[PDB]
Amino acid sequence: AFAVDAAKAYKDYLASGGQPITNCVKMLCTHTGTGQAITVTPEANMDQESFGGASCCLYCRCHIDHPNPKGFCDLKGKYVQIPTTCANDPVGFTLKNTVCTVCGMWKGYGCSCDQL
Amino acid sequence: SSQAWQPGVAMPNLYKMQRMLLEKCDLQNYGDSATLPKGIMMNVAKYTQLCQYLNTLTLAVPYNMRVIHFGAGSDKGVAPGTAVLRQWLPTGTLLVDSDLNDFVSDADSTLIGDCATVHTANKWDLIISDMYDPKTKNVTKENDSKEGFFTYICGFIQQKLALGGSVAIKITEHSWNADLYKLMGHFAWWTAFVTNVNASSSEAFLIGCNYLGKPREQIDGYVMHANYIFWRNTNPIQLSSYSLFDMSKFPLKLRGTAVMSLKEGQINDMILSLLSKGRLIIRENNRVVISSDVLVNNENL
Ligand SMILES: CC(C)C[C@H](N)C(=O)N1C[C@H](O)C[C@](C)(O)[C@@H](n2cnc3c2c(=O)n(C)c(=O)n3C)C1
Ligand SMILES: C[S@@+](CC[C@H](N)C(=O)[O-])C[C@H]1O[C@@H](n2cnc3c(N)ncnc32)[C@H](O)[C@@H]1O
Ligand SMILES: [Cl-]
Ligand SMILES: [Zn+2]
Ligand SMILES: [Zn+2]
Repeated sequence: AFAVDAAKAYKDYLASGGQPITNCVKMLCTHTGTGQAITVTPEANMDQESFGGASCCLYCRCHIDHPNPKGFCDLKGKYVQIPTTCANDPVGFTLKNTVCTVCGMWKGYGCSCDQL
Repeated sequence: SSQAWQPGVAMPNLYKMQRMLLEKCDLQNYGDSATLPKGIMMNVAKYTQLCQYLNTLTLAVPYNMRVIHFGAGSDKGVAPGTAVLRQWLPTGTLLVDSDLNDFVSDADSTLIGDCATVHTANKWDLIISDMYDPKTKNVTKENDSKEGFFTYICGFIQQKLALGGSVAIKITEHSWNADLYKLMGHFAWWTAFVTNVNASSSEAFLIGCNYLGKPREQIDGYVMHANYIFWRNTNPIQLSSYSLFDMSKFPLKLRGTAVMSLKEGQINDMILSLLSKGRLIIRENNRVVISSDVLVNNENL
């Protein structure tokens, strides 16, 4: 019944004033992309940075099993768009936030499916 | 003049034709650094410029392309260069990478170990190597051709690069190998390319464009490395990050280049002409299977 909870540990470390994980791999791109959250090629728009996905995955970076029962990674081998205001902690961002399954944008950072 | 707006500078053909003797490399701009865009790593910038230059050559780009990347891990535990290669290559390109030490990567598969332990069943369309041992920058000892991973790379190219395929192998003043330069003569064209962001270093990528599997040209590699250093010694390159700000044409064009299986002996002058033009790849199109040899030892008592 015991499993390491890395998500919670990083969230608690951050709140305790810990330095966010570094060396997430930021890509050069046009910043004229779709703005979707996780894509096969960089898609940052004007208000985002695009990062190599593996380098932004808590489980990849910590060398621990992915929560998937099959171990698959949402991010590895893809690019993740991170709001520029949050790009000091991409790992924190991807952990804390969620992608809209309809439009592919981040909930609350591009997703407008819940608007009138 | 305009070299500052290019991704870098390729060694001009006339320097390749000299018969220089090897001297120490003295770069006037040594120690200078380019101003990178905010938050961008040197290795992202470096690989972007390499890929931008590769976009100007006649690379074969088939469906189901296969690319392998040696020396892909950083001291940071991530693979910046792999991330640029995967951005650059068409979506779906099979990308394998490798390094001596553990690292986290976006490649489809990653092999950790000395490169000499890497075996593959299939042939490759593009081989990239950033392999480098900084202990070679010993300026107090003579600068001889090096073996080590270069010996592996030479054999790997001759055995597992598809005809029509291309390579880009990192070298420096002291990290170089004479047989690898000789093997450059087995391509339809070759150069040594220096990135504008790293122009203060004796680093270059030795690029072989469209492999022919036999010598088109006899190259003495000791002389060619001396020619390369002579060029660097007499041609200061202005550090520049300018090309990093225009990514609109970055992606490698998916040319759907044709792939055929052929036996040695069907390779005639029409085939060689197509290979030399980036219009044909020769290899099997089976499944891609790789492995890493593991040495087993029991250290108990
Ligand atoms: C920062 C300053 C501009 C240094 C200045 N350039 C300098 O005074 N020195 C004195 C040394 O005596 C050697 C040398 C050849 O003069 C200079 N240098 C020039 N290019 C070099 C070097 C070097 O060491 N190493 C190890 C290299 O790999 N390359 C490519 C360095
Ligand atoms: C300049 S670095 C890697 C930079 C990396 N490409 C990046 O994108 O940040 C040189 C790499 O070459 C690797 N390497 C060096 N010698 C090797 C050898 N004999 N076999 C396998 N890998 C080697 C090192 O472990 C080292 O990580
Ligand atoms: Cl020669
Ligand atoms: Zn992951
Ligand atoms: Zn939505």
